[PDB]
Amino acid sequence: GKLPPGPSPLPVLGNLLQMDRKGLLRSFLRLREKYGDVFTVYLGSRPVVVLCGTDAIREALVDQAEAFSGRGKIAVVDPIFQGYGVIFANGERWRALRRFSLATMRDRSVEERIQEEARCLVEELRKSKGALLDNTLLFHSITSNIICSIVFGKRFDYKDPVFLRLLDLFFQSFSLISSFSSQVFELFSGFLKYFPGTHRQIYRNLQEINTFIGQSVEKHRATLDPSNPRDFIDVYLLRMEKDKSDPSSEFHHQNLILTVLSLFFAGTETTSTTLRYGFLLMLKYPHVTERVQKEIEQVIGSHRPPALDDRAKMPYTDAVIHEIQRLGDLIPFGVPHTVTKDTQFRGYVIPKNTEVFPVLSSALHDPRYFETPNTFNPGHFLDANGALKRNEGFMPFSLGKRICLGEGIARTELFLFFTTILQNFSIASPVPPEDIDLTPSGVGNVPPSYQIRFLARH
Ligand code: HEM
Ligand SMILES: OC[C@H]1O[C@H](O[C@H]2[C@H](O)[C@@H](O)[C@H](OCCCCCC3CCCCC3)O[C@@H]2CO)[C@H](O)[C@@H](O)[C@@H]1O
Ligand SMILES: OC[C@H]1O[C@H](O[C@H]2[C@H](O)[C@@H](O)[C@H](OCCCCCC3CCCCC3)O[C@@H]2CO)[C@H](O)[C@@H](O)[C@@H]1O
Ligand SMILES: Fc1ccc([C@@H]2CCNC[C@H]2COc2ccc3c(c2)OCO3)cc1
Repeated sequence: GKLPPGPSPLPVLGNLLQMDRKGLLRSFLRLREKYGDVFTVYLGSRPVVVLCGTDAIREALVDQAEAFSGRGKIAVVDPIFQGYGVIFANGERWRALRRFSLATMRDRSVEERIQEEARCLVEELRKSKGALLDNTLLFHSITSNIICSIVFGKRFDYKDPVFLRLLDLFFQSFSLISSFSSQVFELFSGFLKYFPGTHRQIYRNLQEINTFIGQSVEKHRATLDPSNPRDFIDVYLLRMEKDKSDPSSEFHHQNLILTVLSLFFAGTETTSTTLRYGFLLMLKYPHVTERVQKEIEQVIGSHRPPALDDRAKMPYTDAVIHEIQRLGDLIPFGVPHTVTKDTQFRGYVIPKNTEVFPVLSSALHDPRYFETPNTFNPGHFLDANGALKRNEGFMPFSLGKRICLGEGIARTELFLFFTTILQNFSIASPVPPEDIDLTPSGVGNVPPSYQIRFLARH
C-alpha cells in the first residue's frame, strides 16, 4: 500500500512550486486536473490527501465514516484551540463533547428564538424606510444573537456598543483567517510563528473573546440554579459537578471556554455570509425573488410569521435556499480531517493521522449531479412535479460523523430569516441585475459588499 498520487515534493517546501498563487482551493483544483480525484499534496513537509467530487468524498466520509472521522488542525487557530472544544477535539474527547453539545442545543426552542430574532430584525429594517444600507452587520448580529441566546441565555440589541465592539473584533478574525497570509501560515507556521503577522492578531482577538466568555462563565456559576439551568453554560457546569470524581472526564474549564468559542467560531460567519450571498442573488434574479414571495403569500400569507413547519409546504423557496448554499460554496475546501487509523482507500493506503481535505466545492459544482453547475438554478433541486428533490452532490455541511453540528439550526436560520424578511420587504439596489457580479476568499468564499434597500410592503 501507499499514498495517492501527486506531485513529487521538495524537502522543506513540499509542493510549494506546484501550488497556484490564487490560493489553496485553486491549487487543489489544478492538481485534480493532473492527478485525479484522490491525490497527495505536501503542505510544507506534511502529506495531505485531497478528496474531489461527490463520489470520492462520499466513499470516504460516508462509506468509511469512522476511519475518516478525525479532525486536522488549522494552523492560525490551533494556538487558541490546542485540540480542545468540540471542533478541534479528537477521539474520546470529541465524542463526549459532540454528544453533549447535540443533546444540549436540541432542548423557548431554538426555532422560537429564531422567529423572535427575525421579528427584531424586521422591526429594525422598517426603521430604515428604504434607505440604502450594507446588510453585513445586521446579518452578523442576527446570527451571533442566535448563538448568544443558546450559550448565554440572552440576545443583544443591534446598537449595543459593547456587543458591537466584540462583534467587530470577532468578525475581523474571519477575514484574517481567510487571507492569503494565513494560507501561507497553514504551510509554514513552524517558521512564521516567530514573526509578526495575521496569526498574532487572530490570536489576540480570539483571546479577548475567551476573556469575555470566561467572565460570563463566572457570572453563571455565581447565579446558578441547579434545578433550572438557563443555557448551554449552565448545563455544562452541572456536568462538571456530576463528573467531579472522574479525573479522566473531559468536562473541565478549558473544554468549556473552547466549546463556547467553537459554537461562535463555526456558527456565525458561515450562516451570516450565506444570508448575504442569498440577498445578492435575489437582487441579481428578481424573477426568483418574485416567485419566492408568491409562494410565501400562498402558504403563509402576509399576517402570521413564518414557522419552520412552513418549509415542507414551500418546495420552491426550499430549493432556492439549497441553490444559494450550493453556489455560495462558503467552505470550499472543507475543514481538515485526519484518518483515525491506517486506511485503505481506492487502492491506496493512508497512514493513521494523515490529514485529509474534502473539497466540498468540487461536489457542489459536480456536473454529474447539477446540470448547470456554474449557474443559479433552483431546478437543480426540483422534480418534474415541482416537489423538492434530494441531490447527492449537495453537501455544504459536509457528511459523515463530523457533519456540521449546527446543520439543523443553520437551516432553520436560513429559512426563517429569508422568508421573514421577504414577507415584509421587497428589495432594490443601485446596481442593475445585469451588472451584479457574484464572484468572491477563499478558505471561505466571501461575496462582494453591496448596498440594498428593504422596501416595506403591505
Ligand atoms: C449555512 C451555515 C453553515 C454551514 C454551511 C456550515 C458548515 C460546516 C462545515 C462544512 C463543517 C465541517 C464538517 C467537517 O469536519 O467535515 C462544520 C462543522 C461544524 N459546524 Fe457548521 N456550518 C454552518 C453553520 C453552523 C452553525 C449555526 C453551527 C452551530 C450552531 C455550526 C457548528 C459547527 C460545529 C460545532 C462544527 C464542528 C463539528 C465537529 O467537528 O464534530 N455550524 N460546519
Ligand atoms: O460596565 C460594563 C457593563 O456592561 C455589562 O454588560 C455585560 C453583559 O451583561 C454580558 O452579557 C456581556 O457578555 C459578553 C459575552 C461575549 C459575547 C461574544 C460574542 C458576541 C457576538 C459575536 C460573537 C462573540 O458582557 C458585558 C460586559 O459589560 C452589564 O450590562 C453591566 O452590569 C456592566 O456594568
Ligand atoms: O478555571 C479556574 C476558575 O475557578 C473558578 O471557577 C470555577 C469554580 O471554582 C468551580 O467551582 C466551578 O465548578 C462548579 C460548577 C458547578 C458547581 C457544582 C455545584 C452543584 C451543587 C452543589 C455544589 C456544587 O467551575 C468554575 C469554572 O471557572 C473561578 O471562579 C474562576 O475565576 C477561575 O477561572
Ligand atoms: F469546523 C469548522 C472549522 C472552521 C470553520 C471556519 C469558520 C469561519 N469561516 C471559515 C471556516 C473554514 O475555515 C477553514 C477551512 C480550512 C482551512 C482553514 C480554515 O485554514 C486552512 O484550512 C468552520 C467550521
